[PDB]
Amino acid sequence: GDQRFGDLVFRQLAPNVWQHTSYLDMPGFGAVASNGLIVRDGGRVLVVDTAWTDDQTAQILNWIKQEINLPVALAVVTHAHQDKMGGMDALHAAGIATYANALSNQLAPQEGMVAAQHSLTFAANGWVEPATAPNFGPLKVFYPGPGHTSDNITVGINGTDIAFGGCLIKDSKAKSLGNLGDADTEHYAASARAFGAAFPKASMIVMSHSAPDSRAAITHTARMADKLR
Ligand SMILES: COc1cc(C)cc2oc(=O)cc(CP(=O)(O)O)c12
Ligand SMILES: [Zn+2]
Ligand SMILES: [Zn+2]
Repeated sequence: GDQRFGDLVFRQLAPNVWQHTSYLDMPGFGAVASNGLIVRDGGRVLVVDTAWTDDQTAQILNWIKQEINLPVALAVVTHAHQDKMGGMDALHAAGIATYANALSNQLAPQEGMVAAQHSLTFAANGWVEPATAPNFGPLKVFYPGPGHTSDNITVGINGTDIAFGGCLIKDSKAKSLGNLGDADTEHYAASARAFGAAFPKASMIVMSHSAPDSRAAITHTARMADKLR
């Protein structure tokens, strides 16, 4: 299932969909894995999230060149923290168009991130305003409300059973919601449930820090979040 490629790991989840995994030795927390996605849409490739670093993100592009060998049309990043946005410069060096929540781009400088080139905005119900996500193919971008951070966004893959929760969603056996230092404790539970309701047919839930799981990842994350209120 897992393919080791240098210091990174890649796993095919479905036809046209792979999970990328990178690791950073965070002092006091061990070597933390972070997951994103790679999607083939016809003759082009779409990326969800960078790796932790520019060098690791360049390695993602190298793997894409070896295993898919099609241009990367765009990347979308799911919030302004290092595990999701730390490799923005590598995407720009490669000529890839980059997208993030407008709020992520506003927060990026003070968070130590490089902003994406383009800003997504969202309707009151959470769905991306379509003009701000042009040519996204099967990617369906949804802002579920504040949770892990105020700017966290999520992505479904049309034509598959897959939806991606980023750092908002933890697996069905997770012991806690992890670092809540930037989190919205009042709204987390509703935001997790809003993600599940936005993608009701997704039976494979992908997330930043655990392997793909069933929808019990959503119910368990929300149930743990109920206790924050
Ligand atoms: C940004 O990421 C992290 C940073 C640091 C310094 C420690 C961490 O320790 C963990 O065990 C999990 C993460 C990922 P998270 O902040 O939950 O998105 C992590
Ligand atoms: Zn974060
Ligand atoms: Zn994370």
